[PDB]
Amino acid sequence: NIADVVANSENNYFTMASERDVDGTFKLIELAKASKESLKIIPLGSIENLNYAQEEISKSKIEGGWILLQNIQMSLSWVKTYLHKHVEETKAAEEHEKFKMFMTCHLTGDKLPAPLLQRTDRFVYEDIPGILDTVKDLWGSQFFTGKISGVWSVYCTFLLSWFHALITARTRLVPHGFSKKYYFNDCDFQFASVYLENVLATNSTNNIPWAQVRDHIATIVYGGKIDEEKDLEVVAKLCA
Amino acid sequence: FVIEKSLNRIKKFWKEAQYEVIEHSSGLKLVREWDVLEQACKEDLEELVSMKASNYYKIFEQDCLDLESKLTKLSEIQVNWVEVQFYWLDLYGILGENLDIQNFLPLETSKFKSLTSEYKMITTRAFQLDTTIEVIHIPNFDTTLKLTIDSLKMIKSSLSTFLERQRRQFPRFYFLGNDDLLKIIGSGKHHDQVSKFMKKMFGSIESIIFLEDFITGVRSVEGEVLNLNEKIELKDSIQAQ
Amino acid sequence: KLNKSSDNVKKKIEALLVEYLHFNNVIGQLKNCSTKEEARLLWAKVQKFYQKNDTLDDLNSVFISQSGYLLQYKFEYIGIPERLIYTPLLLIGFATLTDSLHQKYGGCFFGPAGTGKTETVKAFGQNLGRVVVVFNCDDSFDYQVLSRLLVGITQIGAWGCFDEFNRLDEKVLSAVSANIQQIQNGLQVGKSHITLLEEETPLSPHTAVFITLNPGYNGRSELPENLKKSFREFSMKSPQSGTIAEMILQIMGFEDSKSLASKIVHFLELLSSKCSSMNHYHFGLRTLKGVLRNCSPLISEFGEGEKTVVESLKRVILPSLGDTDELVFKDELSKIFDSAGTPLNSKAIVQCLKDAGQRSGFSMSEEFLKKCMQFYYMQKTQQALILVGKAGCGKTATWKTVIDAMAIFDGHANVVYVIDTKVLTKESLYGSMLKATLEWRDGLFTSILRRVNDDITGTFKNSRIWVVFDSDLDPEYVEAMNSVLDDNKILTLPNGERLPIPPNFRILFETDNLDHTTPATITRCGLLWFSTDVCSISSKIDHLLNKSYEALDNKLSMFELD
Ligand SMILES: Nc1ncnc2c1ncn2[C@@H]1O[C@H](COP(=O)(O)OP(=O)(O)OP(=O)(O)O)[C@@H](O)[C@H]1O
Ligand SMILES: Nc1ncnc2c1ncn2[C@@H]1O[C@H](COP(=O)(O)OP(=O)(O)O)[C@@H](O)[C@H]1O
Ligand SMILES: [Mg+2]
Repeated sequence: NIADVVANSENNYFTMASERDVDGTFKLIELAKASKESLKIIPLGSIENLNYAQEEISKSKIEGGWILLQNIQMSLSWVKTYLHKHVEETKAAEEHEKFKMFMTCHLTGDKLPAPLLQRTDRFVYEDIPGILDTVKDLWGSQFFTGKISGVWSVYCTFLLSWFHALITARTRLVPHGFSKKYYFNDCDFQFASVYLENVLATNSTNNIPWAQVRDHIATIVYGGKIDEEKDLEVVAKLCA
Repeated sequence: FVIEKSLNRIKKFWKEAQYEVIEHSSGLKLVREWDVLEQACKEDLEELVSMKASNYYKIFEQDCLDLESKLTKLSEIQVNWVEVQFYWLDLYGILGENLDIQNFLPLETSKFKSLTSEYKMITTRAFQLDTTIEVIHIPNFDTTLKLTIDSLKMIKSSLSTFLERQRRQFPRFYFLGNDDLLKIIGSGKHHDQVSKFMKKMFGSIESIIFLEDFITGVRSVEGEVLNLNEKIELKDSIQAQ
Repeated sequence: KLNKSSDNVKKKIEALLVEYLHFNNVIGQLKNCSTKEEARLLWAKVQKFYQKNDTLDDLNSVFISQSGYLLQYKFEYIGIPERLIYTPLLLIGFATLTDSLHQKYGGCFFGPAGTGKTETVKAFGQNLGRVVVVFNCDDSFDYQVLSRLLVGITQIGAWGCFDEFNRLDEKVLSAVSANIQQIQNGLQVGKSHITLLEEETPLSPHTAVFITLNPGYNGRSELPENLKKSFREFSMKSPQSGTIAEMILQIMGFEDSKSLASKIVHFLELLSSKCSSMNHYHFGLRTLKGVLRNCSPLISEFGEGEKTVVESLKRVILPSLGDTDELVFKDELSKIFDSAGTPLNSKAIVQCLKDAGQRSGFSMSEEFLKKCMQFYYMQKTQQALILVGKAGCGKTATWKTVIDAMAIFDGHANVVYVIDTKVLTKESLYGSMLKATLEWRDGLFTSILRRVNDDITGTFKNSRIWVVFDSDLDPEYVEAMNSVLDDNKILTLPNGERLPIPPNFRILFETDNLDHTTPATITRCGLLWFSTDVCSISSKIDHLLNKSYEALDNKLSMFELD
């Protein structure tokens, strides 16, 4: 697992790549809480986050704490200009206080610099949870933020979590299931949940608006990405 | 003599080279074709520095050093001179051709007028020499060019800040380039050529309908006339923004 | 009321009829619903407008409701824009954009070119009373202007659309992606001020950014990874061409508009499937709309029947087709449609052509008359024309003969400037600027454009002007007159001032190849295609003999010559 390759290796640089479907940042959090803790999540992004990352990495290489960079695939430009040269200059991680650098990339993402990849240790995440595990995760994560409306909102959120799990399970099979590889991130689930809350608040506390709930979820929320009639009708029948 | 002839050719070329000038409508002497003599000076400097590599350099080292010093001074003169002319020519399009913009910026206009007078004096002094290499013998020629370029760049920065403030006053101006914005600002008493920029900053609206000194309404790109509720009154002192 | 109205109010009535046909369609759909639940379902998707009454604020008293989401209406003047027909796909696009905007997300449309993404964004802006500003990409377009425009959009709170966001250089792509991400994060989080263009500027919460992505070389183009989180993509399916054609024909007053629309769409898709694929063949929605628009001048000559549609299809589709596809077009027209093949207003002009060709020595064969007729009817509508063939087709003979015939017919003088576009440099054709003294030189095309506009002699008003670009055209040279080719019809010089072309100013491209021109140029210009030599192998010999005889007649006696 990630624990064995981290422990047995002597390099302080790791690149834990994965598919766009599933990310193993929770696995890295579990590894950190298992030993040495001191893990900071650094979400790459806008220029403010870019500067925060380029300062926090320099701080961590001295203080020795762990640090993780998510989605290098959306910050190649800074990686080529800063991370590549910084790792080249600090390839002697032993002279500095011992600290661990983690990069999460995408196998289907963009090309990464050859020296950076060859110097660092490499690892791949393939732990694809089952349908039930995804349902449990979605059900647990919703209620950490508290309740927003009546009980029907909870019931609809449960139904939507099951639907999201089924969709994500089907999207991993080709050409059976979905004829094309599609990625259904948490944004789709968030949008569908907000629409469900809106339709429950405005209309009534009854089971009446299902006819438009199914159509809106199938044709706009989860159907926006889809440009094939076969996949559209698959999503439509799943929603029905 | 294989080296003597090259040195003689360099001297002979620099004893005749002279910049071509064209008279400007403001009395200034504008230089055309900056590139030819600058390139000639740079190539001659490279030839002189490559001459030192040959072991026969001692015989003509004194002449080579004199030419090296003269050409380095000329290069330092030219680098500042070309860009001084460029900045002055850019700023004269903005200031000095429109009374209203001058009224908006009195300090900048005064500084630009002083710079124009000083640069005119310097250029008139330099162009009597009839040679572009003798200009290095004019005392404090380079320092005057440095002062002029610094003052022109500071004036340009002040103008840019003024334009940014003008845009922030009326955010629709961000759809107009600096040229168009200055054309609008300078149109103080006219306030009727602003309509040509309506399609650029207001989208559908194509022009304005002025009646006497009142804005009755605007018209779209399809010719549809929209009539305002209360006609806006315009004065001579009112700003375009 | 449309038929007895002035042109300015005709435009307004035509724009209103789209919405009233939409109302009729929605009411008819609601009538046929067998359940109250189905009626409510169908009514939810349709864009519903409301006016508040408890809110004193006048400018925010009207809001838009679709799928349960409410969007305010900003009372910005939009004029009388070309209204889009309310197809179900259009309503789904509106619903997607409303869904994205309710969360302060962005809106993204992707799909093959010609499905109506840019126009859908613009129409959604129009229906909310906003003027969506379009940011054309890779069109003489730098990044400083993008920064300025984005700052203006954020400060005034307008809506921005990045048309063709897939085609632009990678550096500016990344910089603009960073700026867009900053804007979108500022919108979602809600911070008053954002930092773009190295400056902290205020951000109006009503700002929105839309992006349209045409397909790439590989296939479906994708947003940059950073933007993928702040935008909601939406695939644009093939538009309901039948509904669009039916509503346009009904507005135009054509009888049996449903059958006519079905026949036009079926004919165009048959042409797409049957004709050999060529890079200049476009039978999409834009071509159908151009055919429908071109029917209006023909209404007075023929009427509002099917024959007008057939004649317009022959005016637009046919001249751009090759020799092997002309018979396919004729067969499909004879099959789907049924016309008598009798063109009106083609008797005096035909005689003028015959007189001009006889005077010039040419022989009026069937092919030559056909090509001259196609040129003459094409030049009425399009300002710029592209004559394509092989070396020796008869392009210059065709347009010289037609110009002479029109001079005889209309009585208008013709001034022809033949320009070889590839011999002269761009700096010599459009003029150049001296970077040392800022003295603008006119050039060649701009000089004659100035002469035409500044007709001090007063002759260019009562005469046609032709500028023929005899050499083969390339994208770089035509990029400097693309503004002339657009509906703007102004020559935008790099500096100095802008020159507007008069309606008399015609531009011809007597090229022989189309292997480099972008499809935008050929879809903005009337393309006439020569697939076979206009004259036979004996007509050319007779013409050359006549030319040599008239050359010799100047110095030889009559009896010896004869
Ligand atoms: N009706 C006709 N009868 C006889 N000869 C004709 C007729 N029409 C065209 N031609 C001949 O065909 C030629 C017409 O001009 P041509 O097509 O060669 O010019 P172009 O379009 O400028 O050139 P290119 O196509 O080679 O670039 C001439 O040689 C002319 O004699
Ligand atoms: N719903 C519609 N009703 C009427 N015309 C439409 C509709 N959708 C698209 N069109 C026509 O299709 C043409 C091209 O669409 P466009 O928006 O240019 O596609 P893209 O965004 O892919 O470039 C436009 O001229 C427009 O008139
Ligand atoms: Mg478009």
